[PDB]
Amino acid sequence: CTKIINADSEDPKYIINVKQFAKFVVDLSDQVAPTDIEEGMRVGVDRN
Amino acid sequence: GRLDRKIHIDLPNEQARLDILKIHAGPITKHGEIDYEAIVKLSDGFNGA
Amino acid sequence: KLLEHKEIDGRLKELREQLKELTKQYEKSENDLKALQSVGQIVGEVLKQLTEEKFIVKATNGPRYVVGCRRQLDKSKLKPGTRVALDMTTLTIMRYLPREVDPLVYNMSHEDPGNVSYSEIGGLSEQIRELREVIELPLTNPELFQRVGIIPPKGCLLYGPPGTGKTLLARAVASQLDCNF
Amino acid sequence: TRLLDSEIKIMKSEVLRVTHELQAMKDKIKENSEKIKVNKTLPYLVSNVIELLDVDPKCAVIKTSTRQTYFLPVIGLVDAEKLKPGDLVGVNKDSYLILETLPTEYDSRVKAMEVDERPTEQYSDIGGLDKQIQELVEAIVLPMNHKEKFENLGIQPP
Ligand SMILES: Nc1ncnc2c1ncn2[C@@H]1O[C@H](COP(=O)(O)OP(=O)(O)OP(=O)(O)O)[C@@H](O)[C@H]1O
Ligand SMILES: [Mg+2]
Repeated sequence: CTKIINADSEDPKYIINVKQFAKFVVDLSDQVAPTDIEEGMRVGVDRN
Repeated sequence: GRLDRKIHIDLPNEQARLDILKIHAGPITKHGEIDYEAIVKLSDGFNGA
Repeated sequence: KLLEHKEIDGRLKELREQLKELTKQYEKSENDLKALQSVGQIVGEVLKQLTEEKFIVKATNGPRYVVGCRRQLDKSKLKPGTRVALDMTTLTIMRYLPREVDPLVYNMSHEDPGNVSYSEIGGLSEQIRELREVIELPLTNPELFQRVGIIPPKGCLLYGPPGTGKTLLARAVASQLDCNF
Repeated sequence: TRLLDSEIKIMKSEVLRVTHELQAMKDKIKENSEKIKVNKTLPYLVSNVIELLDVDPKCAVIKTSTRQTYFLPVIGLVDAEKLKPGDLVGVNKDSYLILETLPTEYDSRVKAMEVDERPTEQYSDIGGLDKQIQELVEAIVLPMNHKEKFENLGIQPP
């Protein structure tokens, strides 16, 4: 579980922050719509 | 040996007040006659601000 | 008359104009592919050398290692305390670097778009002289105090009621003096 | 001498060869672009730039978000003219090279305090505060829409 911090337009390219590891740039999965991805709320994240 | 000099910057005097007024009231587009003496007398304990 | 090649010559000229951009693109692709065949190196600090080929170095973090060095590198510059770069898979000395400068100190070094001079500040023509007696004259003509037999002071502080012109005086001094600040 | 067809044939052959070379170069460029786009694996590592150090025979010194200091003999895919000490950059996870530059980030608490839904209250529903309203509006709203009335006189707003 991680926390998104912000986003950018025309491509998801979401910035993900975690408490102990580093922060990354990521995208969604296939089955999730980009509507309910509002910033500043906890999200699930793969291990790889 | 650490802070050798202590410098005091007190409130302005009448001459200092007149100097600051002449510095700051210059650029404004004034008109007519101006008398700084009354302004200096009235403003007591003021600052540059 | 002799324009039998003129059309073909113009076609060749247009093709050469296109080939100019095609060669710029080939060069750009070459730089892109060449750049992506390098790796970074860890940064650490040397402590001492055990023998001719063995040093002991400390990374920025904790762990300390006993490592070797490159053969062509000079060994006369590796005094204790210097900063070195090590390989990330074998941890061998590769290069020495100059001292670090913090980004905070770099930002602090130069930030002053103001250009306030001594004409915009008035009423305290004596304290300004008292302050300039400390930081200006000794830094340029230092043999006078040595002749008299004293040492000039180091620091000073300014105090008073709020809004009497302290930060303004500091800005004027910083903006009207040619020295590191 | 008289006119000869040799010039026309030579020019036509040169034009055809140059066009074919341009097509081949375009194909090679497409292949190289495909290879470059293959190396852009999406997961980056956000990091901070410490120094754009200059060396002689530009090299970067960076500080990754995982508390590791790295030295890069080459910058990467981003030009060194648009980098300052303290910039935020995305770095390849393994090769550790700069891949793109990111906008400056702000704290979530700071971002959450900006208004989104404007209130619907008007000036008409406040009674007995005319002087206060006039004194407040001439110091906040006025210096925004009527700045030309100020520098024409030489007076700074409150
Ligand atoms: N002698 C002076 N001449 C002209 N302006 C002055 C003078 N003293 C103060 N001021 C005015 O003071 C304003 C800001 O003052 P300044 O920032 O120096 O405050 P201060 O005395 O350091 O107080 P504090 O830091 O405690 O708030 C300037 O914009 C300037 O107009
Ligand atoms: Mg101040």
